Amino acid sequence: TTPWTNPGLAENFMNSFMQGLSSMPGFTASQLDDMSTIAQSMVQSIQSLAAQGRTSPNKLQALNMRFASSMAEIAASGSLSTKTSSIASAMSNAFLQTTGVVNQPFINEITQLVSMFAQA
Ligand SMILES: [Br-]
Ligand SMILES: [Br-]
Repeated sequence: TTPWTNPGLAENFMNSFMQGLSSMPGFTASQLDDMSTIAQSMVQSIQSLAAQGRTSPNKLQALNMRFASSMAEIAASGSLSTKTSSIASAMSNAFLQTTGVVNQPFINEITQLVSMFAQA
């Protein structure tokens, strides 16, 4: 479904995503640090919603939009496409490490949203 549905998977997935991304092209070392902050913010938002018994698919979706727009600010600052494709690759690898099943629609949606927010 979405790695955000379970607060524990959310954190494991995000950690693997950031671990993977650190070896990929497109981002400077300082941009990777900014991505990490964005990634922590997202995990924390998911976890806080869940802890308070306030989560819902629609709140999780809006957080995903905020997450992509935040990434896009960095991705838009190698090129946008090198960064976007690296995000997709690190996410794919993170799925394999965590769920063992790649959620390609999620990956594609993220790349789509990051590209969309960037061109604004
Ligand atoms: Br890794
Ligand atoms: Br409870």
